[PDB]
Amino acid sequence: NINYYKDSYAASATRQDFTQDPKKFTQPVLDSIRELSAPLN
Amino acid sequence: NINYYKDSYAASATRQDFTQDPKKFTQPVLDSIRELSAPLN
Amino acid sequence: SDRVAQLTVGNSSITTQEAANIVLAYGEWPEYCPDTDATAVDKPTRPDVSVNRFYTLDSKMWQENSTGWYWKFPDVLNKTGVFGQNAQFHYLYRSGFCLHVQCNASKFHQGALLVAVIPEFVIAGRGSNTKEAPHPGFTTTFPGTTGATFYDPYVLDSGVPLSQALIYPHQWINLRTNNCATVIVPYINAVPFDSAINHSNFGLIVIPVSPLKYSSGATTAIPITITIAPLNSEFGGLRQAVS
Amino acid sequence: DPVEDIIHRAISSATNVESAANTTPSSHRLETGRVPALQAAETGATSNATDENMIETRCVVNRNGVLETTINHFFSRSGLVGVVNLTDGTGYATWDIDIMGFVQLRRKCEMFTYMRFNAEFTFVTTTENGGARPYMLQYMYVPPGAPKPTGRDAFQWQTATNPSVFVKLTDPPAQVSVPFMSPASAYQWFYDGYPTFGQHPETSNTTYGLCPNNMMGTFAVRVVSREASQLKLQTRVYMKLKHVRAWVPRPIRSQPYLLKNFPNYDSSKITNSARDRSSIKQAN
Amino acid sequence: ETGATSNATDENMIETRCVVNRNGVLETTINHFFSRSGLVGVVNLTDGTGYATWDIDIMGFVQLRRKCEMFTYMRFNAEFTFVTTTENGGARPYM
Amino acid sequence: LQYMYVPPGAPKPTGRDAFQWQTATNPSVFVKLTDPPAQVSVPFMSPASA
Amino acid sequence: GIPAELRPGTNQFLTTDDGTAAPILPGFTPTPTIHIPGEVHSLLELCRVETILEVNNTTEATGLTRLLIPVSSQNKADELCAAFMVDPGRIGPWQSTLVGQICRYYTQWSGSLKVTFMFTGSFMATGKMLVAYSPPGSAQPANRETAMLGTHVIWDFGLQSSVSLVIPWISNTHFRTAKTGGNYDYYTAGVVTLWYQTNYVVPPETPGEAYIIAMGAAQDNFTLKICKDTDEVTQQAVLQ
Amino acid sequence: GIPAELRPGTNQFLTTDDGTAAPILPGFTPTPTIHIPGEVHSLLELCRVETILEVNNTTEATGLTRLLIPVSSQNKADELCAAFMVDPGRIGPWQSTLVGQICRYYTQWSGSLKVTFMFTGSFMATGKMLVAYSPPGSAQPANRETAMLGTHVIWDFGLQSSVSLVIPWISNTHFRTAKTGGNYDYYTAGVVTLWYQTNYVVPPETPGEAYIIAMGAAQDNFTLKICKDTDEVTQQAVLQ
Amino acid sequence: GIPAELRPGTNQFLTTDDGTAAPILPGFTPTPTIHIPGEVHSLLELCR
Amino acid sequence: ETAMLGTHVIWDFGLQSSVSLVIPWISNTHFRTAKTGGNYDYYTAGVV
Ligand SMILES: CCCCCCCCCCCCC/C=C/[C@H](O)[C@H](N)CO
Ligand SMILES: CCCCCCCCCCCCC/C=C/[C@H](O)[C@H](N)CO
Repeated sequence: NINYYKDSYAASATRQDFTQDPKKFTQPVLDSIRELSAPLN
Repeated sequence: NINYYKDSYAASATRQDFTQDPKKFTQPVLDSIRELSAPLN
Repeated sequence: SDRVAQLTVGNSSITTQEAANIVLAYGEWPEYCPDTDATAVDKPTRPDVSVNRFYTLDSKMWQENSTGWYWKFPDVLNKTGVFGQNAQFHYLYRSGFCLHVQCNASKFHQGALLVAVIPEFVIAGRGSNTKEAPHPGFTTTFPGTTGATFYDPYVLDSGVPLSQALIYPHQWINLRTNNCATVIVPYINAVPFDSAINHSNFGLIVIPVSPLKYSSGATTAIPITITIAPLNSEFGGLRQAVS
Repeated sequence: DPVEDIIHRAISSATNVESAANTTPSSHRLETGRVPALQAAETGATSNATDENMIETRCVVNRNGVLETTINHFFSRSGLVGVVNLTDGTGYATWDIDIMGFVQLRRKCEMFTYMRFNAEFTFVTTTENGGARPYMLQYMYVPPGAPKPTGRDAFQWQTATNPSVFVKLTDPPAQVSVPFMSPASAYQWFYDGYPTFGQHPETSNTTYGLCPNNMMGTFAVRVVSREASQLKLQTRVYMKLKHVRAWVPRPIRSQPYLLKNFPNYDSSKITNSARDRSSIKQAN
Repeated sequence: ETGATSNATDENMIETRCVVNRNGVLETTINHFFSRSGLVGVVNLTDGTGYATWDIDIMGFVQLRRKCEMFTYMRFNAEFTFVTTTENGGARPYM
Repeated sequence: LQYMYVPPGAPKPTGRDAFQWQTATNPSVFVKLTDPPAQVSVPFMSPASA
Repeated sequence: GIPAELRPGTNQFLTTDDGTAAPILPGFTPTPTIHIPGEVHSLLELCRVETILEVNNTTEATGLTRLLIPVSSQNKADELCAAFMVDPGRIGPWQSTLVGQICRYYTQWSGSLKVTFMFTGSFMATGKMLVAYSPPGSAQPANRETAMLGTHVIWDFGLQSSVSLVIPWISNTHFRTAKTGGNYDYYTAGVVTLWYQTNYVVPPETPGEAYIIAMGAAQDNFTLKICKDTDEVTQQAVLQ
Repeated sequence: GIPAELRPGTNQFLTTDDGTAAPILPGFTPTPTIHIPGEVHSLLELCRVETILEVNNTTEATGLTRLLIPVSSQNKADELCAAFMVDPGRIGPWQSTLVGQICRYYTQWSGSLKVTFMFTGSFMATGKMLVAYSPPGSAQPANRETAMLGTHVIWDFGLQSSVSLVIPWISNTHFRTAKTGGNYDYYTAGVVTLWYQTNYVVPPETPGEAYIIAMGAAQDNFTLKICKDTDEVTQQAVLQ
Repeated sequence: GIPAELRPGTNQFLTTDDGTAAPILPGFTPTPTIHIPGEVHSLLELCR
Repeated sequence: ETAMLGTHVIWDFGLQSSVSLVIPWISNTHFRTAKTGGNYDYYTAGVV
């Protein structure tokens, strides 16, 4: 968490991201489907 | 007690252990024996 | 109140009237795998009566010039009983054990056995080659119910001396003091579940340190029987049979 | 109301011990029934007779250190684990990372069955006449499954994903830290088993004792240049065990060593543990 | 056919146990995946025109190109390193 | 260069490339001739009290 | 000045190291960010998306025929349809997926998997299929009475044209090294043999040769440990 | 920058040194720990466990006979049975123990010791033994009236088949250098001669040659100071 | 890292200098002190 | 090795000169007709 320059891009790697959001790639549909039901009815 | 990296394995040797538990190697028996008695009676 | 004991596990029970004590291996009891240490995602089977009982192996006659013996666990029980059928249908395996070595002799006999339990007991080959090289056969590494006699008991057939082998869990069968040794062993492995066919965890070893001596006229046939029993055994990964 | 029988601890105790134990003063015992000298070794336990109950002792406040004997201070001393020979003029050299080849650090590690540690490598590279020539080297780490380099200037040295270290011969030696990289929960040095299923042979089964949870990869080295320079090298790799935990102690080796992966010995020449003397009834 | 992936979890196919999972999902992020420096260009200088140029294009070496072709748009900072040697190994005191 | 410290009882090296130079337990210092000179600290190592 | 003394590791260049470096342009303010749809944050968003396996990777197909599994009406019962190993990171059908190509950048995968079968026959054709996963300890099952003992899902053809077998995580170790084939068969995971449950029954004037497109992804507890280089790439020049 | 000036000890590599080093894999999270029984925390858990001495280390035994001490019925009184030095770290019977092999990795041991004798005769054989420790200042005692002056424990054979002589810590210095034999006999510690107290008395039809297995460990105030390499090892190759 | 610049007096060995040095034996605890009569504290006890 | 699979009690000779094997009640029916030997081996109970 240290930097010796005033330029913010000369620093090391920043804090960890820890998030992911897979619902935009796995299930990108309008009618949200459940698990325990038939997807086509 | 210092570290220059975010990775915990890049540090030096940790704090001292100071403990030992010899009763699991020396006397690993169920019926706990005393000193001032005969062990077989 | 200390020389008399009874051990009831399952539908079987062992009495003794000239025992010494009971040894827990490394101060711990065999238990089931907790949820914070499990890595499989299926539900295990736990029969708990049909597989936790005293199985009696065959008897080994102890003579003047015996150099000693070793079994592999759970190798000896992969073909006996319902433990032998649950360890073939299932890929994964976890258990403890409870061992008992009976050897009686009269008041005019003398000698001593060393009954120890060695985790991860690897058999060595016996050649002076630096690479080809000799390696032990499959019936020598995984002997089964008939065990295997040592060639060099002074180095435990692994280049490691017997004089320091009291660091393992052990008892003695001194024929003037007792007649039986009991060792209770938990599950000792680097993984929570492991296969019961490829990997035998530990090995029971009975080596006569001081030899059997008797005056003339006494009973010449002194056998050594071994009765073992799984404790808290559970299996996983159902499939077809592989022996 | 339903079926009833569906409804249906340890021994040791660790204490933080700083210095060695003291000694309390004693007196003389003249009474029957209470005996601390008689033991029974058949129970699998060691003797618990303290020296206050054998003789008459004094009061000693003991101030000796029990610090250097722990398993962290015993293994955090770096020793040689491998020597990589590079003769330039195929141009490179590899080394399968296996520390069971040198005997100073192997016998210390064979006291225990399971060990869980971090490491700290150091690469001391010299020439064959002593060293110190200003050429630049590259040390790759090839994990299991990654393509090993097949040439002096092959494309596996681009090194876009796996680690690498650039250092000259005339710099101080390179030094990194390496985590616990095993898929199991401990490195086991003795694996009584076979890696695969099948019919295992009787004559020569070279797979008995092979533990694949310990094979950690390949260490490759070249000289970063285009034209082949002509100079013979040796690296020396020093591993320091740190943050170390150990389980299940076992006896120490007493026979002379033979192969890396297998605990072989010769049975025709078994060396005795204690060197001989004249008779049993004299001490010198 | 709905363009979505299957959402069948393993608790609804078989009978499972309770597993408190403690594995790390840290090294798989896109920062820890791309912060590993690899070769992007080799500049050859033979002195005796006396200099050499290199159009900065990292699409010429294939170890780092294929990692970068997983995505269409990328926004990053860089950190270059220039390892200069001679043709016989290096280390001659010239500036 | 390599400078080992051999305590009383430890095996002294018997060759230029012998196995006692593996140095897995006792201290050692690697330093070139062209570096600054090596320098360590050594405690009170006597079995008596002075 | 401050009396310092240098340590080993001086003047080296570790590629994966995390340190600062001197900037070339002081006072630089870049071009401002806009909103671009579809930002990834980790690679486990990409290993959960179903992509097509090449189950029919024989020496006869040679093209886009390689992606699909043929079914037809059988004369005998009990028969087999297809089979493949379960090893992301092994040569075979998994090599043409996002799971099987990201698990080659990483060593030591862990977690469950899932295989989705889609049926691309006609509407009037009916049938049932048995899809069986068998854990390691033996060779590929020789008949249906052996493969029925492992984990299996019986699938009926109908209006819902897709089933999904969820291959569980059954292992002794926490991680499997993702390199296998020789002495590394300690880390293998099993087979997904497809068996005919009943038959492929079809009315007249309807084609009697239908296909199955097989897909593959990873579950919610899938991880990957050690980053390495992939073996799918060669180069012998500089790409002039 | 910060004006620094370098000191001696720059650019060296001390093997036992305690410093940080740059990691090769950032973001690494290892395989989680499980519970494995029997964890050690220091080596003084291992030096308290009784292991067998080789008291009969003559040139005649050659095998597992080396571990045991013979007794029999003597014609004369006052006789001697066995003898050995008390020196963990000396050639002799202590070399085949965990105490005598861990005290070779360390210099300068300190503290008490204990020797446990187990009798492996028949039940009907009786007898008594004298076990005597004598501090240094002289040679091995020549008769029982001389060895009775030192520390001794009289042992009666019976149902409790084991006695334990606790060798005390009698020294001038706090530590004994654990290397002895030449001019280092300033650090020797004494002998544990075994004497017949009365006899080995035996009824008819019972064997008249019994054995004793002798064991050895360390007490609760045992320490070890300076870590060194052991001398029990040789090597002349690389173990190809 | 921290941008440093070196000064004269770099890499020298002054004999009377007062600086730290890396220890050879970690975790070392020496032999305990006892009372020995006649301890000096300075050399002006000897010049009197 | 076959008789060890059933209910068994291991008996050590000693000062207590008597053991007792308790044959349990293992049956399908609540009662066994106490006449057996022919087709009435449906009601047999076992060997000791
Ligand atoms: C540029 C850095 C290259 C050097 C990096 C080496 C990392 C690999 C080290 C893995 C940990 C030690 C290897 C395993 C220890 C023992 O040799 C094995 N268990 C052998 O049984
Ligand atoms: C003395 C310092 C000289 C080196 C400074 C180099 C600065 C220029 C780097 C710009 C950022 C990377 C260049 C662009 C990346 C890809 O190659 C292009 N997008 C090619 O498509």
